[PDB]
Amino acid sequence: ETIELKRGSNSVYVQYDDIMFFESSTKSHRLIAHLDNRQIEFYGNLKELSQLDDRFFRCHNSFVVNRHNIESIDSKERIVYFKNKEHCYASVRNVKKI
Repeated sequence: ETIELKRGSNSVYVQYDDIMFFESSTKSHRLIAHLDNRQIEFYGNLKELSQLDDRFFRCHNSFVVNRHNIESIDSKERIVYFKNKEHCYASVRNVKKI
């Protein structure tokens, strides 16, 4: 369950469940892997990442979440909470499918 996060000159290798979620941001050309203790930018695409494993799920245009690290979901406000206290958002379309 190892994923290579290509950073540029170097890669970081982490386990699937080290990842809370992946984020696309308009402020970077790189995606952001939200790990338990820090964020790491890397080159990738959300669609491909969602296909690596059933636990990964595209819940928003900007986010692919790791279901194994979800603590709770507020379906009304569409907020997804992770074990490390980070959150992301879910679209109306996908919130109930997470």
